Amino acid sequence: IVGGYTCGANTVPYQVSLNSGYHFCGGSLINSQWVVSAAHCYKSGIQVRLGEDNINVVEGNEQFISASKSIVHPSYNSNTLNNDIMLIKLKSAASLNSRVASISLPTSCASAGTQCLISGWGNTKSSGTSYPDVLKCLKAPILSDSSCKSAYPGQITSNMFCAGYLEGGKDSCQGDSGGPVVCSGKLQGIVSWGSGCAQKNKPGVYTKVCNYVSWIKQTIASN
Ligand SMILES: N=C(N)c1ccc(/C=N/OCC(=O)O)cc1
Ligand SMILES: [Ca+2]
Repeated sequence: IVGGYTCGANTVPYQVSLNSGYHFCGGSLINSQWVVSAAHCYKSGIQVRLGEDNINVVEGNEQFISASKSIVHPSYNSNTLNNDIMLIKLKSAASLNSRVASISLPTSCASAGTQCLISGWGNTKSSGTSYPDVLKCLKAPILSDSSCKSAYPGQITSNMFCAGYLEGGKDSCQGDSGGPVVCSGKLQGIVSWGSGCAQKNKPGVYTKVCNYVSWIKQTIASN
């Protein structure tokens, strides 16, 4: 997260870190057994880490649970990033508390102009590289679909939305991938892609979760 703020320990209790020997993506806990992340975060041997603040220090509230299965969206296209969403099932249910909690799926899509909360342990520099220890957060508005398409001509599908600041300076970044965009208390987006981070006229592009609720519900009902 570039140009954001320190969230505060366990104030984003649905935020997870995906670990394969090292943190590589974020994710969102949607119930005691399932995490929503980006399909471009897929790999084998994922361990899901819940209740994290400092990802490099065991502070006492963590739950580390191995993934038993990963399900990439059947129409995920890794070239265009269309349908950039995947479900990860935990091999055992998380214990839900104040520091580890699920986030609701939306019943309707979010509105242009709505301020959402984007979070992660990704790069904090728009140029250069610096990774934070503690979870970072950013308040950013959903952009109009026409400004989104204008920013990325030929690349924005109905399964994507832009959020952020056209002036630059504030954005999600590498390492935030797969993490939550929460608007009005619902998981509305997943950190997906962008041209660099916090660049002028290049806002963040996010998977439009409201399009996938049926698939999510069907998939979790059968796996
Ligand atoms: N909002 C952005 N500008 C943005 C969003 C997501 C990414 C993700 N890159 O994937 C590689 C990785 O995470 O290691 C980059 C930039
Ligand atoms: Ca920790």
